[PDB]
Parts: sequence; structure tokens; C-alpha cells
Amino acid sequence: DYCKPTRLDLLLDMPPVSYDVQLLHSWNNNDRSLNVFVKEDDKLIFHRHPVAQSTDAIRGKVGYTRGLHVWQITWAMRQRGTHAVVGVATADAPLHSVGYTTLVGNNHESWGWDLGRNRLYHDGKNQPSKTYPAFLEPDETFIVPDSFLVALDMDDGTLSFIVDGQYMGVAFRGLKGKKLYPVVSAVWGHCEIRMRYLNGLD
Amino acid sequence: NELNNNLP
Repeated sequence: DYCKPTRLDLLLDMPPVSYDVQLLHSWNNNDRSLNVFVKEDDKLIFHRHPVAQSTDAIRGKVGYTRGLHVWQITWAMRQRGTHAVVGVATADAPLHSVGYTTLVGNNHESWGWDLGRNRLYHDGKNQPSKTYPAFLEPDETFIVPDSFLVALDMDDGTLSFIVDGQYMGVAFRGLKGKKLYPVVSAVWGHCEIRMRYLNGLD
Repeated sequence: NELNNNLP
């Protein structure tokens, strides 16, 4: 009859890493769509050029192969547009499509949470999406707040999210033995998205 | 006033 911490709980309880370490895990300005750029004045942030009928992605500098890793995404609600997707990808995932689409999750190389739809996509050409968080009823949606956490456990092979301080449950399973990078895909002109790495265990 | 705030 007492309180036990998860490895996730313990990670969140340690003090977050220095800026130097945040920069090492930040958006890769040499691994991106041609229609986005990392801001020189704030390197935790990328900015999307106003290109019509285009979906654009960018990977984090570090592809995680082991350990638990948690980063914070800030994406202002008003700059999300029709297709705002957050997740992970292999080095082989496409970082651009024509049209407005769920680019992250539309193939075998990416796993994404569509923030507007509250739905998960992976291998979208061949497999159905899933409601997430899974407690949501078919037609029930909530607005994901501006900032939230992404939790990639390469030892369990899982991706999870934390929203408003609450664990949203496991989103994706089956990720052991991969090399997976933070990723987002976006369609909004002049949208800015921040990724701040918090900490890792192992 | 394009759907996703982009330039035609």
C-alpha cells in the first residue's frame, strides 16, 4: 500500500539536460525538406515556408537505438492546419509529399500521431489508423495543447505521449531493433515547431 | 486566405 515510480517517472524527475545536450538532439538542418529551415536565432525551432500543396518533414539529429528518451514538442494550435503529425521515423522515411497529407505514417518508415484527428498512422497505404488516446469514443476529439511530451522506449520498443501531465498510453509497439529519429510533418505556412530534448535513461 | 496559409 504505497507509491512506486515507473522508469518514465524517474526520467521526468531528473533535471533536464543543458542547452548543449538539447542542441545535440535538436532538428537536423541537413536532414529536412527543402521547404523548411532551422532558425539560426533559435536552433530548437524549425520554420516552414508557405508552399502551396506541399507536406514537409524534418528529422532530429539523433536516431535512437536503445534507452528511454523524452522530448517536448511545442506547436501553437493556430499553426497546425489540416495535417499536423508528430512521431518517429527511420532514416529512410520520405520528408516531403505533394498535397496535404499524413506524411509521417503514410509508409513503412514512419509512425505518427495526427494531432487534429487524434489518430495514429503507420504504413497507412496498407494498415488502418487507430484512435489515440484509445479511451476516446469514435467521434470524440480533444485539442492537443501547444506543448506535450514524446516518450520513445527503444528497450520496450514503444512510443507514448504525455499530455497535460497525463500519460496517454502506448501509441506504437514493435519498435525494438530499429534506429528511430524524432520527426514531424507539417502543411501550415510559417508554422514553427520546437523540439526540446528533456532526458534519456541508459 | 489559402487553406493552410500558403502562397498560391
